[PDB]
Amino acid sequence: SSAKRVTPGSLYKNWTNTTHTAQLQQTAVPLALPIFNFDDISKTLNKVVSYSNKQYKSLHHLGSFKKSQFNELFQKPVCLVREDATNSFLKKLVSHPVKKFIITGEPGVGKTVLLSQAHAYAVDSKQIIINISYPELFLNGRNDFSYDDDLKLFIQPMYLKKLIRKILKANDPALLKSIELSKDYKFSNANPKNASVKPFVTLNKTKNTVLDLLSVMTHPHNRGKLMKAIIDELSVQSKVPIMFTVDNFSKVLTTAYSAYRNTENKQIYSLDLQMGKLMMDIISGETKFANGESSTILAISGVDRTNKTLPVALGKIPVDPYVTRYHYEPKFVELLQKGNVTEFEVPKLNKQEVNELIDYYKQSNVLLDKDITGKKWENLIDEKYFLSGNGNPRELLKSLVLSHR
Amino acid sequence: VVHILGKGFKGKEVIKIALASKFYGIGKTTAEKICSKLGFYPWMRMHQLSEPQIMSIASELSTMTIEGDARAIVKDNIALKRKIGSYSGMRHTLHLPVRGQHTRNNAKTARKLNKIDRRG
Amino acid sequence: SLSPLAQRVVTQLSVMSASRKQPKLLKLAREDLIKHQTIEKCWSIYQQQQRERRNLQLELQYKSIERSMNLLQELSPRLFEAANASEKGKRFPMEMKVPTDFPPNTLWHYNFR
Amino acid sequence: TRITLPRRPAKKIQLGKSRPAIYHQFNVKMELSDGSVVIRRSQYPKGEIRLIQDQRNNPLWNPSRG
RNA sequence: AAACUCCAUAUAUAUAAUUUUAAUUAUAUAUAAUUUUAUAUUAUUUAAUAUAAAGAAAGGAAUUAAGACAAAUCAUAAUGAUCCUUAUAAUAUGGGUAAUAGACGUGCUAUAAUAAAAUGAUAAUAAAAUUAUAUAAAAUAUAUUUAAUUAUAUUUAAUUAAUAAUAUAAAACAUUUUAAUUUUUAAUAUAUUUUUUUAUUAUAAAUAUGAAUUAUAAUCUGAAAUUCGAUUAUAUGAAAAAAGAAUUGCUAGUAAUACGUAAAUUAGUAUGUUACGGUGAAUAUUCUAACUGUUUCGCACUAAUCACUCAUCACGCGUUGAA
RNA sequence: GGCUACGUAGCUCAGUUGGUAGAGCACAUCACUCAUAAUGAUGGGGUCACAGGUUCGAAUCCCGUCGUAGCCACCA
RNA sequence: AUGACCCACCAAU
RNA sequence: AUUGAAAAAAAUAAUAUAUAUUAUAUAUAUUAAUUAUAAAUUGAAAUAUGUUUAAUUGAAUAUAUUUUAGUAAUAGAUAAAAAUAUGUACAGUAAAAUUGUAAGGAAAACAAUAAUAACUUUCUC
RNA sequence: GAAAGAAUUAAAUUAAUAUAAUGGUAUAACUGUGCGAUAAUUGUAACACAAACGAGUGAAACAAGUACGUAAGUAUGGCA
Repeated sequence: SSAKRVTPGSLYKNWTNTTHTAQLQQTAVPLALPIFNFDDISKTLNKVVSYSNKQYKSLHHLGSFKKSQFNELFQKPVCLVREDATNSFLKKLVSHPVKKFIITGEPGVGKTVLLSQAHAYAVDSKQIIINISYPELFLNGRNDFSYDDDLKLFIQPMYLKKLIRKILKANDPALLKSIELSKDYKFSNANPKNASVKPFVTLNKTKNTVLDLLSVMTHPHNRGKLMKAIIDELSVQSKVPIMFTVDNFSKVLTTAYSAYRNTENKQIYSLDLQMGKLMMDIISGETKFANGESSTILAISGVDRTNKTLPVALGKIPVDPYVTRYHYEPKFVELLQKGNVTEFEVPKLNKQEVNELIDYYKQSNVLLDKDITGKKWENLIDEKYFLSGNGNPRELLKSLVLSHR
Repeated sequence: VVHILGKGFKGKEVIKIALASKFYGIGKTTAEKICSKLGFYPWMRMHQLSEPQIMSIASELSTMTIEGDARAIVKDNIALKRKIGSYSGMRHTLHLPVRGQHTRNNAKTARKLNKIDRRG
Repeated sequence: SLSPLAQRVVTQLSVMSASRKQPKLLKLAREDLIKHQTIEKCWSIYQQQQRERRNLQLELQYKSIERSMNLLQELSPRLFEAANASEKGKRFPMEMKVPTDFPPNTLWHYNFR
Repeated sequence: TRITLPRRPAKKIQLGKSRPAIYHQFNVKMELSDGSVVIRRSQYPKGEIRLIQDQRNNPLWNPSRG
């Protein structure tokens, strides 16, 4: 009553939120689905699969899913092992000499499901995955910022902490201790415990594991170096591989000048911002992971303005010198180019895939009887393939639940 | 949030515009880069201000011209022509369209505020 | 029972009041008491001496002034008249400030006006 | 109508036993507009204060010299 | 009246060497529907209501009669009569039409979440209209650091029109925000919601709505913005909490639209006028009331019910009664 | 002439046994009407006729003048 | 043209 | 009495304890307290015992135990504001007026408004 | 020469006093205060003053006890 939404049920949040967080799944009917594994992909080809509990754990920490995704329809987020995606695509990753791909596509065509299909590989494939979702959340101008003249890069403490925690929690602890500081590190200390007593912090080279470095507790103007080293340790070493995973990179493929004004009102580039450097450089090749199993998947998504960067960069339009920076950051292009970056234009759904999904969609009764009884089967099938622009997974859902005309 | 520059503010209140609000000598663009020099991450609320930081905040407003200090400057610019032979001075002193608006009808506004020390 | 304003008033009152804020009485031993007396008496004597010194000095100055003014009257009447004027609205200059505990950054100003 | 704090029975201070109100005071350093520091006893707990607007930067007190 | 008429719609022919390119069009023409055919109930020789079946089938505009209101115009013009010709006639400069106690009508912009603002360069999507008393594209400089947007300034490309310009339509759609709202955050940890969760501490009626308004500087046009125009930047941020009795528009591509667009009158300014399109509804016929045409009955009214008419009182003035 | 009650918002009438800054009607402003008038919804005015005085607080009160029906009525 | 005025509405067989 | 630090006593008063005398005395001993009194889930803090740091100190920190904080006026033998008007004892002087002074004004509160001979004490040339 | 005290004179009873009016009041009755809260007690009252009487007014003292005060003491209600 007097307390906001005193009632336990919370819907006051913008519905997109109501869908994101509400613990509504609950009711979802439990379905005994096959498990997503790449080694067993021949058994589950063109079928709806559930992720492993270990996969889900890492995916949740990495935030592999998104609020817009109708993930609330089911007890847990599910996917189809599409063969032009999962199967065929993952093969490129486990086969391409550059392991540097960009999952593009048409909005909704699930360029994100794929990326999450990819963190799925990494969970079982036992690698170390470092997704950096909604980059914007660091180019937004909302989180903290300060300089670091030991690196000439504005750093974003608070933001780094979130990403650092994501990597440590999602990745398998053992799979982490495996990398031992390949050198020395000496930063601050504010661990409530040994804080007012031990002035600074120390990591011995071979008694200290990367898991430890990623568990330090530093004071704001230090977390930055923590990252330099976090990455650097993992980076240089060659024991396990890497998957610098960036979704929505588009935002950073274009909107350079960030949001944070510096100290002369002048705008701060997205490259003078530490995470920008951590983000682009690796993409470029200015930073190399030893392990040849180094993997890099960057992927543009729909919620984001478009511009000449990607298209030109990837070679889909000759360089037009006379354009405008607001739509062609010449640099971002160069970086990609000098990095040999490749594209997996995510293909839409085939008719039978549609059926498939719609079949699973029937199970949990996540449909509407206007078409369950009163329609044969082929009827509807052909229909959604149609009312879905011939292949936008989301449209199918948009056209099978949300729209009660 | 506290007694910042005396008439302070409240938490949750992003500082950028907050300054444009309470303060009269500063607003909009002025308040924007005012934070920029003090370098506070934008979209930052009052509660987060590290008291010492407010100190800088205060000094900053001292640097430029803020508070009713300028209210007077205009008051004088008004009195100026007013003191000379100035249609305005009449319009301003009588409480009538100083912008030569609708004296005949819509003029209550002028009568309401337009006056010797206008900004009251 | 009481409002927040009433509470704050009570707190304010307490700040001023001697209720449960004051220590025990300063008791002394007889030897200590004597020592204290000797300290105080000596101090008082010293203060008296200082007062007399200052007072004596002032008296001496006054006598010197008197001696001067008589001489001036004897010699040059106009000069005497000029000296002996009503200094009713005489104001000490605002530069002659009350000496602080520690000195400023710039000790002395060599330029003025 | 009249807002008041209603009095309790007063505590009898006996003749001779009345003690002088020695309030708790800290030695406080005031640095004025210029670097001239001055010690003053003060009831508020702050060992050091530095002042912005004083007599030492006001034109009335020295005519010759957000 | 209807019909022909104009826009608009279906088809068909002719034209366009498909570089004026929109052939999904533009017109000139022709036909077309004021729809028709058939059965079944009713009725009485053949109409209505349902059903099917054939077709694309559906609207708007213009035209508002006679008369009356002695309605409006003698300031569009014109003219009778009457009034002045050294002034009620003509010219220049300045002023006025912009004045303001109150009152009215009409708009505009408003009062925030079944709603407002940034942003969207493979430029989502239009019609109508303008441009030899000209529109004025790209850029170029500044406001301002990048760039974009927005507003001015420099130079005039092309087009005098199915060629080029005004002008990338905007709303919708997506993402991001958003006071009150403690619905927030930010410091921790917490974790199979990660753009999120949870435990703890903190976060004391006009707002980040509203732009009336007030200063200063700057820019347009023209000799000239002072009474008196427009624009912007920096400042200012009143009133306004959906508004009493009462009352207005609208029945379908209409209303509604925080949807834009154009023109005419401009040296110059639209919150107005006249046109264009985008999205696009509920509600309904059954009562009273009002206005009209058809009719009943009544009617003492007839410049006609805003008619007409009656007695007292009050005013002034005759005649004739009682006493 | 001391000597009983009355001196109100434009009009009338308030209030009572204090716990006070009412009523309609007229008036101004809307609306309703073809235009009035009713009707309807909105604002206007008390020095609750003057002095001084009291309980915490008198329109009220005490305390009497400038004001309203007045006061003659042991005559042989 | 003569030609300053108009006044009343209440609820059923 | 017990620890710190590094023979005894001797006024005055007070308390403690005693005892002399149809004398409120003395004797020894020591110098308490001196603004307080229930009732506080939470505030604060002290001690004792539980984990890491150099047996072991400090830190954190947990449980008991308590202590604090119930916040409140007079601090003056008060002195012409309001409070009790009988007794006693001690002590002091009012009002008016005028020059003033944030609001403050005729009318708030507040400050200042006679005279020092002599006398004593202390310093002092 | 100075301080400090003790004060002294003047002035005042116009303030004030439980309340009218007068009389008294700073030697203070008036005011502040500590204590107390008793004498706002109990028997005999001489003797006056006033006075027709009945009444009334002051009151030494004797005795019993209470209070405050180092003490002198004062107190049998209030300045009258």
